[PDB]
Amino acid sequence: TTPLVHVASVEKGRSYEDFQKVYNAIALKLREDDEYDNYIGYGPVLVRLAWHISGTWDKHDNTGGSYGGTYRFKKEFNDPSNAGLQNGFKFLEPIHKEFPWISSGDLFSLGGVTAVQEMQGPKIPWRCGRVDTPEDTTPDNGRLPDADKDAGYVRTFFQRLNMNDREVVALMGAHALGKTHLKNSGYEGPYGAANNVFTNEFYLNLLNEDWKLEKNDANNEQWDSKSGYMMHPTDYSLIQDPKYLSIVKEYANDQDKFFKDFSKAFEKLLENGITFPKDAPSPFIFKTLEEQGL
Amino acid sequence: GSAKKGATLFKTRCLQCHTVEKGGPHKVGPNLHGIFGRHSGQAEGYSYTDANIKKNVLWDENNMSEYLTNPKKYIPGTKMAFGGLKKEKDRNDLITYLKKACE
Ligand code: HEM
Ligand code: HEM
Repeated sequence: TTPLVHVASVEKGRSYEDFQKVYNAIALKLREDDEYDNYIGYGPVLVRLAWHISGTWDKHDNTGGSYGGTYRFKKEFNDPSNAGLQNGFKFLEPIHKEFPWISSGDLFSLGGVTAVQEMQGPKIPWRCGRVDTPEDTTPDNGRLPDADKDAGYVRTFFQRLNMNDREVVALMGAHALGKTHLKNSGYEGPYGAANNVFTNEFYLNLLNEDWKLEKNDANNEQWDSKSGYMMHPTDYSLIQDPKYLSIVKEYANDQDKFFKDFSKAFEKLLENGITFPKDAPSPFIFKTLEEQGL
Repeated sequence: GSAKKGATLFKTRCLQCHTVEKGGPHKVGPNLHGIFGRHSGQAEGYSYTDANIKKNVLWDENNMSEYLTNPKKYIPGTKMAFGGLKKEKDRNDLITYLKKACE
């Protein structure tokens, strides 16, 4: 039978500075369209978009992932767990016209990396060479996690993504960005105080704030805080589990380690299912707009 | 500036931390009542950071624009996790809104 091997072919005649022009184009529009989602910005939605495309991977048959970038097709475009990601898609649509040489897999992945760095997050090395694939390789619906589950569902789903407990608790710290939307997923409320600033508040307000299991306007049960915060069940289960809590408390008292652990885990997340040759260059580390004088 | 659009900016990018009223809610950030002369911070039991306490700076219109353009650049090590008002039109719209609610 053998599994699928997705080899990474770098774009013909494309250097580090060429992808840096795509980063700057993304990072600038993040600054221009500042009023989106009540002045949250496209920052958070571009991170979630990057994860969902990398979350369809399955290490058992090497299907899905960010390699093919098959989000252009209507199959995985209208998944019930993908509602609201169209805004990040049409956010990158004019950018894909400005640089028609880039692959959709690289654009979708670069958008999430760009958002984390521009939201004052850790630098995330990034590789190129993702290739576009036809429609018959579009992953089916349901390869993404459910919001109303337990910590056992958390650990079991991320084994399919080949990520241990430390990498999972790291990637969850990104959920302090943005907001849940009733019209999209059935949960309402913001995640944290800084909507578009990458901090370890996800671990702080989870251990410091007081949470009560309330009921929203969609008959769904969510954990609400006394300060206005809210998470979904699959999230709050991290403290119900003792092994996750030992990592939650570590990231809450030491942000520097949460930043270093997030980069490796989030880069691994975006590179899952991609076979790189030995001629491939070192992963790029782009410059943020602030480091470029802006 | 425009004091009516500054109500929108403050409700979307500041109200989840600060409240310009009369009490001392201190949600995440300190209260911003009477921002005319405070230099570094205020003494109300609110645990500030030694970042803004250093080298007292009077809160004037011209220097808060520097603070709201890039917070950590203006004060290295500040606990305020904020992206910044990268535009000057809405930076004048917001500071106009603050000064009217400090009586
Ligand atoms: C938290 C999520 C948050 C936001 C979005 C925000 C935005 C605006 N602020 Fe501020 N702020 C904090 C939180 C937030 N702010 C915190 C915490 C602090 C204290 C940091 C510290 O070093 O102790 C803080 C500070 C200020 C200050 C300085 C006040 C002083 O020095 O005494 C000002 C002027 C201030 C205002 C604003 C405005 C305006 C925001 C957005 C439009 N915050
Ligand atoms: C089991 C794990 C997870 C589940 C079940 C889950 C589920 C959800 C749901 C239901 C939403 C609401 C979307 C909306 O209402 O528009 C959301 C938002 C979001 N997710 Fe996840 N998530 C998980 C982990 C992650 C991870 C690992 C990341 C990034 C690495 C991430 C990034 C985001 C972001 C940034 C948002 C905010 C979107 C917005 O503000 O529009 N999430 N998530």
